[PDB]
Amino acid sequence: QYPLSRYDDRNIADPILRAELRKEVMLMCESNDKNLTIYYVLPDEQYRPDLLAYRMWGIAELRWVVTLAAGLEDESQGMTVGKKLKLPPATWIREMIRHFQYDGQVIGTLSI
Amino acid sequence: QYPLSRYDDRNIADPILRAELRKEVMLMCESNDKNLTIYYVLPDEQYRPDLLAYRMWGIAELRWVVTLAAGLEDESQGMTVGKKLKLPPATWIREMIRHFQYDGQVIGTLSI
Amino acid sequence: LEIQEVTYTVTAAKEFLEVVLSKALTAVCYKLEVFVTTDGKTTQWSSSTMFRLAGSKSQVYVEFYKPS
Amino acid sequence: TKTTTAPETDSKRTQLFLQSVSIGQNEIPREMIVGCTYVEPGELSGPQLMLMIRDSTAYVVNKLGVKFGTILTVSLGDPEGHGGILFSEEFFVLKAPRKDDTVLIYAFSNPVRLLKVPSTSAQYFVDKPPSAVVSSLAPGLKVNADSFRKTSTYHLNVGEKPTKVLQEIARDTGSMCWASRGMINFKSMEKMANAAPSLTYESANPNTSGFTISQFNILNADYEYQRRHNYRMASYDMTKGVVYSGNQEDPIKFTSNPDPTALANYNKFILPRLDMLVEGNAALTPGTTLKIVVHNTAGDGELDESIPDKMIVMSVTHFEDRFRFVSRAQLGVVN
Amino acid sequence: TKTTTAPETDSKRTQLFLQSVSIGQNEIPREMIVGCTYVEPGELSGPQLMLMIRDSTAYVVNKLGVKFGTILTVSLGDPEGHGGILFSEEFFVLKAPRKDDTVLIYAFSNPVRLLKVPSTSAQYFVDKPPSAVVSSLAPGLKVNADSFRKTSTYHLNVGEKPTKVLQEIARDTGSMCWASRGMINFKSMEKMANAAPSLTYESANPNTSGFTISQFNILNADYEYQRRHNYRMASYDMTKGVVYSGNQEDPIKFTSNPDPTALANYNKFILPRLDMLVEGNAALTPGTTLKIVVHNTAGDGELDESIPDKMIVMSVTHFEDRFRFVSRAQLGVVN
Amino acid sequence: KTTPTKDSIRAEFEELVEKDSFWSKFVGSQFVSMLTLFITQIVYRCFQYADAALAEGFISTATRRSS
Amino acid sequence: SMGSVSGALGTTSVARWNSLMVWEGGTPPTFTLPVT
Amino acid sequence: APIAYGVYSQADGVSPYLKVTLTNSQYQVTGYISQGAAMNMAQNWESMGSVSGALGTTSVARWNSLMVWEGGTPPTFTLPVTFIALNNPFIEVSGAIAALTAMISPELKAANVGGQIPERVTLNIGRRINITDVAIQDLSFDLDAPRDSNGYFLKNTVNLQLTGSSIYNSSDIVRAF
Amino acid sequence: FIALNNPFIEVSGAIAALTAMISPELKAANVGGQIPERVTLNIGRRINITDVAIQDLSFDLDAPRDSNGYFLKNTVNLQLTGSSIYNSSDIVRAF
Repeated sequence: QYPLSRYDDRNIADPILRAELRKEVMLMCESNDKNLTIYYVLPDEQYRPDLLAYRMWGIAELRWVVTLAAGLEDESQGMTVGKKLKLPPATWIREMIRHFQYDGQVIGTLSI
Repeated sequence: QYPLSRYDDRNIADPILRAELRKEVMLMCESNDKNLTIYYVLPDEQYRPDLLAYRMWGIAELRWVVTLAAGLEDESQGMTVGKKLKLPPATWIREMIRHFQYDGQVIGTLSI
Repeated sequence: LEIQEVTYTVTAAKEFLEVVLSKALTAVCYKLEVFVTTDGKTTQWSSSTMFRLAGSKSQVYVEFYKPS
Repeated sequence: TKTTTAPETDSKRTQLFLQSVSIGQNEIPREMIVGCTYVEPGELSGPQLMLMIRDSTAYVVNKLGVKFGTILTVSLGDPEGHGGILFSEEFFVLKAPRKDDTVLIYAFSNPVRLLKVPSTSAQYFVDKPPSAVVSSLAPGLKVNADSFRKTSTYHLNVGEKPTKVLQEIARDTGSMCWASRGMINFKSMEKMANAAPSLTYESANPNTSGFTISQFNILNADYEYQRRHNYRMASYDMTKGVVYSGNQEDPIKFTSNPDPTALANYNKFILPRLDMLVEGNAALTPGTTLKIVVHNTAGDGELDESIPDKMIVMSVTHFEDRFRFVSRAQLGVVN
Repeated sequence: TKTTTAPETDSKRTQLFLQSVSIGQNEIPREMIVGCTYVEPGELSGPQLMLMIRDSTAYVVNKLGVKFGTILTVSLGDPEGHGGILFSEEFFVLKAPRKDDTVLIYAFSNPVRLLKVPSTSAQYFVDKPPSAVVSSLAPGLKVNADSFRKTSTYHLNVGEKPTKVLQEIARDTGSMCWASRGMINFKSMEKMANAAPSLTYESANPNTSGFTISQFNILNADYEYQRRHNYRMASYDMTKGVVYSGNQEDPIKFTSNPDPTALANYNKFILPRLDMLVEGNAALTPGTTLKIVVHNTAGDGELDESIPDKMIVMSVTHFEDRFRFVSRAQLGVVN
Repeated sequence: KTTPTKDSIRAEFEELVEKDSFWSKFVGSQFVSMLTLFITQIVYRCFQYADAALAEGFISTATRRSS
Repeated sequence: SMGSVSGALGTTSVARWNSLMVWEGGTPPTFTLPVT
Repeated sequence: APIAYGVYSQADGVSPYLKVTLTNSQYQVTGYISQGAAMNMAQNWESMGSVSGALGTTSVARWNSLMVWEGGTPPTFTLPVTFIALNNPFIEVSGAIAALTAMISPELKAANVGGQIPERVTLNIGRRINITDVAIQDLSFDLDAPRDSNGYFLKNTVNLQLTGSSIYNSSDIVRAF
Repeated sequence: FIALNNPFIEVSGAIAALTAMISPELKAANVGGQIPERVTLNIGRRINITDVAIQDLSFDLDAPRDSNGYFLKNTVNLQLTGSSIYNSSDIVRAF
């Protein structure tokens, strides 16, 4: 068998239900919390989000976060050199993927 | 009672049912797998497959494998000196013998 | 009569692709029917004696009995 | 009302097996926990947990109020080790004594705790399919079943646990039960014997492509478990007379249900064979089938034929101390 | 068919207690056995055995196939030590786990194993003498009895061991049972109190002509065993009414058999007094009467009057390791 | 499989390769792994592009202000 | 350490193999360096 | 054919009676004898006995009046070998240490189970004491020895502990001399 | 030991003899012969003990050697013990 990493957003099989997780991640990446890191796109990371993911977190499967935060749809378009990005830690995104993968409910849902 | 070594092909009592195990061994010996060993027939091993079986594996009861791979029905027929042989490891042979002794089904059978 | 099924997927074209049932299932057997499903369409494949008059498009198969 | 909130960004630390423990929306610092023992059994005895927490300042019991009825939110997983799985469960605390500036917390899984409560009033299911009974008794778990055939009648008296009826259903259907990770499982015994393995465990082989066993125990006492099931069942039916089932050369034993299908499955079980200790795999759950290869470490490297090729997992115990993560399993074969 | 063959001439070695072990006509090398424990109890619980065999090459269980149903031929004796006796017996293996390159074999004596099998069908003996019942239940042992007087009725139900009926016969006759060395023994309790001793055991005497005790235990708890037998028996008989037996100042207790001879012997037993450990005597079997003399080792060499002069052996345990041969016994007095 | 990992594509190549004189020799080797990874990159790009565009198509499920 | 007894021996090969010393484990190399 | 090392040659003028050789299927190491070599053996003679059970049939059954035998050990050795270079430092001093270090280690990548155990050597002290199947247990050497201009040792000293593989009988141990 | 006339008889044979006396004989048929044999010790001419057991032995390997390879001098360290607890009257007889 060939499993998937716990950091992959593909863990949610429906491309429409992944919109909640993507929205939450992007909303976090535009906020100003105290646990955020500031990273500039180096001249050699214009076409390679994998290199940025490896240099920032040490995990290479988080390239979808880097693609999402830059505002792109494909990896074939180059990012602008010198764009400021803010990235959250890996544990948060990992539990966020798990949340929508399992609970799926929206943050703030009222239950009895 | 005289116990038969666990590496003997006589472990299957029917000469017709042993044909499937022999076919599997011969099919493996002719493949191009990555954990086979290449052995050339030396001038003093022309009539003695037991010496080759002892020199390669360290077990003398594996002479039937050498006779099979070389392409002879009789042990008194001399092998061609310098013939290239490919021979598998011993644990694989033991596992195949156990499977065909205690289960006796074709490798690609479908069960429910 | 009771009905039970088993399925096998194809990874590549092996040019004969023999499929063998288990000993217990062959012990209790009355009929055999073969279906092939490709891009959402499924059809029966008829049997033939050897391959006597079919070629290059006919959907046929041949039954055989192993020594076991 | 209960609100679903997002995880906090202050938890940047990754651990081996135990990731975080919380009481409501407040977190117990993880460095204070020095022990952890998680047990997944092969019957309806539910997953268990036990935490040893160092408390010298009198904080866990005094100011947090940990006693009977406290609900813990525990995140267990191993996203980097041998098996990259991750899940969250809720636990219910039964007792927590304090000794030597330390607290030992004994917890039970909440969905199964609700199934281990004595009944205030009696419920009878007359001529109901087993699926309805299972759904009505445990309405909070997903049902995974493949061995339901007929319909029958079940009774739950006053003071009896609902788990008794589920175990009776399992015995009548001939399946294996265990509730873990949000599911309740019924799996037939005849189909388990024909299942292909998923993992490979080897000993005395350092060039293996699978994992490795460090310690193992061989049990040769097969009579100890077969002694209790060596009987010929008999029962009384008002329209047929006396109904027998089983062998012909065994002593007779009387039961009450005169159902031939239930009588036939009365003597099916799994025979334990081997116990082994490995290096912390979090993917080992009951119901798993493994391939085991054991080599000898002296003489001439002979394979041990006394251990069968394919085995089923029956019980799993995971254990983490402050330095190492270990797992223990019990393996068995279907009779 | 089974053939009786002569012993081989390749066994030139003499040992202390365990002489040789064989499985059929093949011999396990004796130097591989590192433990041995042989137990002869004073009731019908049969002689037991336990062997610890060092197996690092995986030979005993793997290639010889030792599991439930293996019959061992064991030669036990001591032809040179304190007691020059020698005999051969057959044992039946129940289980044999393997741990740490070692195998522990648990065995039971075959003639008694056949007596400890649950009955597939019920047998009733109506108005039969006890000798016929004993011969029919155990047709493979020699009968040694002196306390059979009358005739009565006995019942053996489905699932019950044949040993239960023999124990009931012993209780009704007032005798002591033990099956050892190819015989089954019934010996009356009243005649045992008047038997002359055969051996002499002394302590703190280095000029003794007998043997010597190295360690001994004094038990003063005579109420612990007399508590259960302090009752006045009563039962119902359809032609006599209520039948009493026993003392007059004790509480009443009901049984079922209204037989005056059986009622009279209901409260007879042997009271244990002393446990001792000696230097490996192989002539000590249950039923033996010994003379015991104990001197004190300080003060003024006063004799201990709290130990009676004549005692009976109740249980015997023999034990051999790789360096020393030891025996342990439990001694008692008839009430 | 709908979700292509490197292992799945390498396994597909290995399954297709066998029973050939030339290719079966190099089943386990560095070159095959590098080639398979280099090819998997395009498949990953196409699948993720389709998913992202489908998600961002609607207003209700759009993740960016510009869309 | 201690050898053994109740035996010696005149099937046979396996008995001797058990008697032979056993290999139990090892230790990685260590150093003691007084730098200056 | 094993590979030679150490001071095996006769260019130095020392008799073979003052040299120790360790031989196995891969390497052969030769060195001198220093001032602290020795050979050791031991037996164990003896709790369960008491004063009240003594006396003022074989002698083995009476363990309360006589002494009993429990076991013994195989012969042990402590050899502080010495090497000194005279012609080529690598094959004499800097190669022997590596050879010994290889002989003490296991080989876990071999196919058979018996090939993974550290191998056993043959010990021959001078020309008159020869023992087979000797297992190497400990080893040590110093790191402040004089160095050559190329960085190889010009002298060294190795301390070894060796043990037997079985308990010897009275008739067999005489043959070793 | 120190050799004066014949090294093999005086220095190199004594060590082999002692190494023979210390070890058991496990190929023997009877049980009493399997335990190592006991020795008679006589210290000078005035102290005699019977049935002593040797429990340790040692000797040097850096001793002077002969042109044929035999020892010319050596030293053996021995540890000996009695085989029973002596009585007051018995132990005086040893002197």
